[PDB]
Amino acid sequence: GHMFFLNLKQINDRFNTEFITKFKEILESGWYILGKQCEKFENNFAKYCGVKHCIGVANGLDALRLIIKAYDFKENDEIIVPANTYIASILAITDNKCKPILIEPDINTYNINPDLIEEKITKKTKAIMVVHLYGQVCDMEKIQLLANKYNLKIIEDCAQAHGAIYKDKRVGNLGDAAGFSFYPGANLGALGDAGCICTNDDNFASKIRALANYGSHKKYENLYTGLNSRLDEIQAAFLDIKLKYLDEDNNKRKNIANFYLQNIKNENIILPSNKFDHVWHLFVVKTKLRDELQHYLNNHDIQTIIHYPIPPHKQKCYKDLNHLKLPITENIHQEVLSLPISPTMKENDFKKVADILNKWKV
Amino acid sequence: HMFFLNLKQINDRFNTEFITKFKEILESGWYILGKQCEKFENNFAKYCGVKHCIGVANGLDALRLIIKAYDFKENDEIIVPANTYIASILAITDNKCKPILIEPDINTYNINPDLIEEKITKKTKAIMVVHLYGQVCDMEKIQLLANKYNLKIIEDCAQAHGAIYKDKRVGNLGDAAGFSFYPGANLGALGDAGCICTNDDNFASKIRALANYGSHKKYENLYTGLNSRLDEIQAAFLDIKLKYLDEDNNKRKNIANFYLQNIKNENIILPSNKFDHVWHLFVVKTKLRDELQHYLNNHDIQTIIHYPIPPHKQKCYKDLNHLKLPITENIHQEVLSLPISPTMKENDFKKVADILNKWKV
Ligand SMILES: Cc1ncc(COP(=O)(O)O)c(/C=N/[C@@H]2[C@@H](O)[C@@H](OP(=O)(O)OP(=O)(O)OC[C@H]3O[C@@H](n4cc(C)c(=O)[nH]c4=O)C[C@@H]3O)O[C@H](C)[C@H]2O)c1O
Ligand SMILES: Cc1ncc(COP(=O)(O)O)c(/C=N/[C@@H]2[C@@H](O)[C@@H](OP(=O)(O)OP(=O)(O)OC[C@H]3O[C@@H](n4cc(C)c(=O)[nH]c4=O)C[C@@H]3O)O[C@H](C)[C@H]2O)c1O
Ligand SMILES: [Cl-]
Ligand code: NA
Repeated sequence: GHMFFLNLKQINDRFNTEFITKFKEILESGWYILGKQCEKFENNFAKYCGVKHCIGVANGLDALRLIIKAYDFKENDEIIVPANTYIASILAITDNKCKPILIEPDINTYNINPDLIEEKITKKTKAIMVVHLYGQVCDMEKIQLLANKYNLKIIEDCAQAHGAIYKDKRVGNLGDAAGFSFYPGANLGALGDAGCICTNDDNFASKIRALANYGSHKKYENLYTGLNSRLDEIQAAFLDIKLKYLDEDNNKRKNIANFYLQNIKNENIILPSNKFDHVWHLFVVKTKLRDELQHYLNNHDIQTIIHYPIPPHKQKCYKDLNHLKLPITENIHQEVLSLPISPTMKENDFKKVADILNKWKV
Repeated sequence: HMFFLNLKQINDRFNTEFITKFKEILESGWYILGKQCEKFENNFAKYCGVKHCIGVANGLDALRLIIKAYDFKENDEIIVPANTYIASILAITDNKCKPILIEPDINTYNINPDLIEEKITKKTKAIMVVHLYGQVCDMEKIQLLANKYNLKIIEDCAQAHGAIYKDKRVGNLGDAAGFSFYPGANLGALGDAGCICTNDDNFASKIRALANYGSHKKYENLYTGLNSRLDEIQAAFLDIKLKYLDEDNNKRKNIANFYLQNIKNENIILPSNKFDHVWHLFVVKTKLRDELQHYLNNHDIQTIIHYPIPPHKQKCYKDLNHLKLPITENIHQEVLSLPISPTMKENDFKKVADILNKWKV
C-alpha cells in the first residue's frame, strides 16, 4: 500500500495479450529493424498528428538532435528555448554546437513566455524550440508570426504533450518539425526507449531517415555523416497498439486533473490551472514548502517526483550558464512537485491524494 | 532462395525462452535500466574477462561514447583501419576528431601494425583497432606503440564477439571496447543494441553517466550526455543467447573450414585465419566480383558485399576522397561475403561450395 507515482504495470497490463501476439508476429517475420511494424506505426502516428511524415527514431533526445542536425546550422548559431524545460531539450541544442538562448516561462503556464522572445532575436538566431511542458500546448500564434517575421524554424519538443490541440491542429503540426519521446512514462509510452520526428516537409523527412540510418539513403552509400537512431519493430508494434487508445487515455487524465483542480484547496498550494489545452502528462503543484510537502506525502504513503528541482542553467554540465539570472525559472524549480496521475489511476487513490493534501497544515 | 543470414532460423532456437522472459519483464513493470540489463552486463563482462560492461543503444553509439568520454580536443587524431565499416569512422568524426586511415594487411583484412607508427604525430591520441570480419587483430605491436606514444587503444568489436588473442578476449585488449549487438552480429539482439567494456572503474562510471543524459544521480547532470541505453527486453534476449555464443562461433568455424577445404576455384581468393577468427563474415576476393554475385543470385544464393565503397570514397567524406589507399580500394572492388551462420544446414553449405567450384570464367 504505497501509492506509486506512475504504475506502468497497471497502465500496460490492459494490453498484455496484444503485446505478446505482436511479439510472436515479429518473431515469425524474422525482421526486427526498419520493417512493417515501424512503417505501420509511423503512418498511424503521422495521421494522429495530422502531418505528412513520421520517422521513428531511438528516443526523444535523439529526435531533437536529429532535427537540429538536419537543418545544418552554423557553429554558434542561436536557438531560442524555454529556460525551464527538461535538460534534454538543451542537450539537443548544445550537442549540435548551437548556443541556447534561454527565455523565462510565464508563471501561470510554465511554458515559454512568447512576449519575451523577440527582444532576444539576433542575426544569429536560426530557430525557436517550443516545449509543451507538462502536457500543455504553448500559445503558438505569436510564436509562429515571430518565426515568419525573422525567417526562423520552429522546432516543437512534444515529449510531454502527445495529442494536445492548439486551435485547429495537434501538437506535432504547429511548427516546421516536431520531436517526440515515447519513453515508457510518456502519455504514449513504449516498453523500451523510443521516439519520433513529425513533419510535413518531404525533403526534411527523407534527410531525417538517412541521418537516422548512419547517413545512408541507399545500401552501401552514405550521403551524410549520420547516426544510428531507429525505432525497433517491437516498440513500434507496442506503440501502435496503445495509440488506438491515446485520445481516450488523455481524456481520462483530464477527468482526474479536473478532480484535483476542483477538490484540492490549501493555502499552501498553487494548482496548475491551465490556460490552453492540457493532456496532463504531469500534474504540477507549487508550494513554498516543497520538501516538507514531499515528506508529508511520503509519510502518508504517496510517492512523488519533482519535475524539476535543478534547472538546466544551474547544472554542473553547464557551468558557463550558471551565472544567468532567471528568477522565475529558479523559483519554479524550488517550488514544484508532481502528483500521481494516469489514465488508469483508481478513484480511491486520487480521492486519497486530494483528501491528504486538504488536511495538510504546513 | 538460400538467405545470406536467416535470423528466424538463428532465433527460433530460443523462442520459448524469449517469450518467457518477455512475460517476466511485463510482470516487473520495468523496461529501462533494470535487473535484465544488470544481469546481461555482468555476464558479458565475465565472458570478455573484463570488470565492467555498460549496455548502450548500438555499436556506433558504443564507439561514439568511448571517444566522447576521453574529452579529446577538436582535430585530435585517431588512427584507424581504412577498410573497416564506415561506422567506425563516424564515431571519430562525430567527436570532431580526425580519422587517420591506415591500409590493412591483405593476409588479415585487419590494420597492418607496421604502417601505424609512421602516421603518429603530436595530435595522435588513440588507435582504434577493428577486428574485421571476425578475426582478432595482431595486437602485439599495437600495444607497444600505444605504450610508447601514450595513446588509448579503442577496440571496435562489432564483428568479433568472443575472438581470442593469447590469454585474452576481444574487449579486453585495450583501454575500452565497443560492441554492436545488431541482429546480424555474432551475438545478435531483436532490435538495436550495443555495449562498452573496460577495466577502468572511473571510466565505466563516466560512460554510464554519459549514456544517461550525463546524469550519475537523479535530477543532476555532471556531463552533457546522450540517451543510449540497452532495453531490458533486449538485454534479456542477449543473455539467453550469450550462453550459446562460443558454440555458435564454433558452428561458424566449422562452416568456414568446409569452405576452405572444398572451394577450389582459380578465380577466388579464400580468406585465411592467422589468428582466432569467429567468422562473422566469410569474405572471398575475385576480380569478377559483380559477376560472381549475379551468378550466385541466379543459383538462388543470396550474398552481401562487405563492402563495395570504402569510407574515404563516400559522398559524406568528400574531403577524404583524394586519399590514395590502393589496398583498401582494391579490396572494396573485389570482396563478396558467403552465407555463414551458426544454424546453416549442411546441404546449403555444400551447395554454396559446389556452385562456386562450377563457376567457370
Ligand atoms: C521536454 C522533454 N524533452 C525531451 C525529452 C527526452 O526524451 P527521451 O530521450 O525519450 O528521454 C524528455 C524526457 N523526459 C523524461 C523526464 O521528464 C524525466 O521523467 P521522470 O518522470 O523523472 O522519469 P522516470 O522517473 O524515469 O519515470 C517516471 C515514472 O515511471 C516509472 N517507471 C519508469 C520506467 C522507465 C519503467 O520502466 N517503469 C516504471 O514504472 C518510474 C516513475 O514513477 O526523466 C526521463 C528519463 C525522461 O524521459 C522531456 O521531458
Ligand atoms: C566494424 C563495425 N563497427 C561498428 C558498427 C556499428 O554497429 P551498429 O550501430 O550496432 O550497427 C558495425 C555494424 N556493422 C553492420 C554492417 O556490417 C552492415 O551489415 P550488413 O550485413 O550489411 O547488415 P544487414 O544487411 O542489415 O543485415 C545482415 C543480414 O541479416 C538479415 N536481417 C537483418 C535484420 C536487421 C533483421 O531484422 N532480420 C534479418 O533477417 C538481412 C541481411 O541478410 O550493416 C549493418 C547495418 C551494421 O550493423 C560494424 O561492422
Ligand atoms: Cl550458370
Ligand atoms: Na533502442
